[PDB]
Amino acid sequence: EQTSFNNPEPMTGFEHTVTFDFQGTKMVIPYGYLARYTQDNATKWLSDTPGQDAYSINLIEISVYYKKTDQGWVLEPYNQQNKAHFIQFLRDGLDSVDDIVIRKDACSLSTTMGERLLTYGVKKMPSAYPEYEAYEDKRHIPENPYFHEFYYIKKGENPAIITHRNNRINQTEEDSYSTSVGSCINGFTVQYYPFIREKQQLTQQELVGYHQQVEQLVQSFVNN
Ligand code: NA
Repeated sequence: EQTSFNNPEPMTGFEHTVTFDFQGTKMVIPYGYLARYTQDNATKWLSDTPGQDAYSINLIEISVYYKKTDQGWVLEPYNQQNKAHFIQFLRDGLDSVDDIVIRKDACSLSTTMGERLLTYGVKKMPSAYPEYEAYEDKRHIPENPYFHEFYYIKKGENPAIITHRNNRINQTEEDSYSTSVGSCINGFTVQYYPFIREKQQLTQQELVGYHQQVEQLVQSFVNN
């Protein structure tokens, strides 16, 4: 197989697509979601290669810019309005651009994760979305009064586990929350650390909202 970077810098991110193949299963991705697959300060972008039906891969790593709006947070491909955020990201990773890793594998999220959490002393709490079970870990650590973690677990056809935790361990430090998401969407595994520049505690609505956008996005790639 041969790689090509024949596409221009995007204006919207939707002007071209690239076709990928996971052992026969195709995914067609608007090229603005592929900022890591570029050359020369994001002036040459990955393109379908003549004579090759698809890029045969084991994983795809898309990159999305996340942005606050009046209607929530939204995810964007590279475009002329947000490009400076991607340029910073490509230099040192230090901007509001998240990576989402897509593979094609059988789901291995536990259908009994919540039961396990209960056995560990993590407690169930009310959920804003009935299809998610919510849990809060407030277990006591004498040396770490800041220990605090949340889980939001979805089952169904496309299960997901969202973990949101305070990374602060001392008193001079500030609160610094981070998030992990593991999920299975339409036969794919989709794993990511969203909101990478946010240190503030995020609500269930912010976290589930992001994941709903990711589910729609990944599904749009196999609608083609
Ligand atoms: Na690659």
